[PDB]
Amino acid sequence: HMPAFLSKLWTLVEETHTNEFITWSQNGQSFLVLDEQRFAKEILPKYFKHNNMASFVRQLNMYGFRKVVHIDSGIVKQERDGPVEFQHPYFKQGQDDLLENIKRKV
Amino acid sequence: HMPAFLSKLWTLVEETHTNEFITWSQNGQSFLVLDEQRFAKEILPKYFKHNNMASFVRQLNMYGFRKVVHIDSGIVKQERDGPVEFQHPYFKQGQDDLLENIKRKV
DNA sequence: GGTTCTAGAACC
DNA sequence: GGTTCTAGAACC
Repeated sequence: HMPAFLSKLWTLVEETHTNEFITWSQNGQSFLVLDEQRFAKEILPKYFKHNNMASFVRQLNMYGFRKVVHIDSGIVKQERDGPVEFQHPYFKQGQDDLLENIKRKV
Repeated sequence: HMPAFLSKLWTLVEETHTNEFITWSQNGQSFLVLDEQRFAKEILPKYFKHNNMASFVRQLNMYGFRKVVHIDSGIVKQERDGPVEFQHPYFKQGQDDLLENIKRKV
């Protein structure tokens, strides 16, 4: 049976009504958390038994997800935090059959 | 010369105008972050070159601070996150002479 | 030294 | 398995 974390993550990303906060990236190769602070306080506790981004991120890394790092190539944008993007080779828009390949690290 | 992190942490805690966000606990044995989300976005970047609670906490642990853990002894308070308290034996209200005993772990 | 990303371990 | 707290390592 699919781990709850992955089922819930898929649901979160795929669901349109959460797309202000968490959504597929534009080519469906990763997912975005667009408003980390409101995602954590308003969305996480509806799905998990916490409201901590750090605990969500710990689960992402536990299941092999990696952060897509965004650098400041140019002007420093202090006004805007760089959304927050995570990727797994087997977490892909339109490819729910691949989810079974994702494994918890221990 | 005192590490910038410790100088800035002392300043943050001691300064009255930041006390909505970060302040001594009531017996001066620890410090409190009362509004983690606004502390991180409004206060951290005035002092450090980031606005991430996780990066602040990493520095706390790097210098030997530990979280004072708060358990739900009774009713679950989902509406209210449990402020956030950190302690170091040598970080103490009215005892700035002790700060020199705090050491970075590597 | 400071910041970021990820993971080990304890606790649940 | 999930959540929390802390630390190793890479990058700056």
